[PDB]
Amino acid sequence: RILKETEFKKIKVLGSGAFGTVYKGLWIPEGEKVKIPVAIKELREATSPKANKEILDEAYVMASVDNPGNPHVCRLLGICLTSTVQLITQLMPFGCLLDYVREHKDNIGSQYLLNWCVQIAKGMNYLEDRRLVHRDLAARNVLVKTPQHVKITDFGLAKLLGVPIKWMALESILHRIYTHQSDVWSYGVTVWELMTFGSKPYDGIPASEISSILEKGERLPQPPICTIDVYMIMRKCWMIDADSRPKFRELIIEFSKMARDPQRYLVIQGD
Ligand SMILES: *CCC(=O)N1CC(n2cc(-c3ccncc3)c(-c3cccc(NC(=O)c4cn(C5CC5)cn4)c3)n2)C1
Repeated sequence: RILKETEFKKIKVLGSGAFGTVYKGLWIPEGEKVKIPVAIKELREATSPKANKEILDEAYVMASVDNPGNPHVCRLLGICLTSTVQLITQLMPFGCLLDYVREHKDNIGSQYLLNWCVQIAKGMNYLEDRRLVHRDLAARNVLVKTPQHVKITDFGLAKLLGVPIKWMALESILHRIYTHQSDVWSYGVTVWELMTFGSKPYDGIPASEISSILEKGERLPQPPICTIDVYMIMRKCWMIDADSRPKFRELIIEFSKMARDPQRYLVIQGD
């Protein structure tokens, strides 16, 4: 869908960063009498070295991922090209999962945390089936539609417009190699962020020192709520050998087994 600036309106500002700005807005599709609540992401201008017609063609090839789609992967509703690129998707009212876990710390039970792990692995498995590599999986790029339904966003957005060292696999930090097995490493880091209720990975350690710390065998610590069964899964996502890391289909099954008896795998004061 190519959107005209008159089809949508930016009401409030939801987020802001170097990437650009996210707006909570409204969209009235052309020839329809309905107003759909959406989120508009206005990316930073002159970021990409590509023409508008080149970006548009590549985003149309990439949006083929909305077909047949997955419930745990965001659908790109529309794109609007002016001086900036504007991405329009359905509004996710609870924000990102990074903020959600930090704000509801003492109210999240083991059942929720394990279900989120399952849902993220389901969305990632789908992206792997469509052969699209995310490149930026993190708890900040997981959106909360409802506390029981989460979705992955910003997949392939970096590739579309030709740097999170603390979420990158060793081969991505050293050789800029981005496969589905490096997305597994990022997934392990993401799971650690949910398990620690939004802690920042390797806090204080400069990004410049991450690759040397990884080669010494140092990994993210074992979160207080994780039994060794859950920590071993994350620890396997951070292996040096990419092909030995688990697959998204194995992670869905492992975390589904854990979500069937959650108090056995996660120890939370409140369950
Ligand atoms: C919580 C951390 C934070 O501040 N972040 C900003 C970023 N974020 C949030 C949203 C969003 C908020 C509310 N409701 C929905 C989304 C977005 C966002 C907005 C619009 C569009 C997107 N992404 C895409 O449209 C898109 C397209 N692709 C592929 C075709 C290339 C991938 N993603 C995201 N961003 C989290």
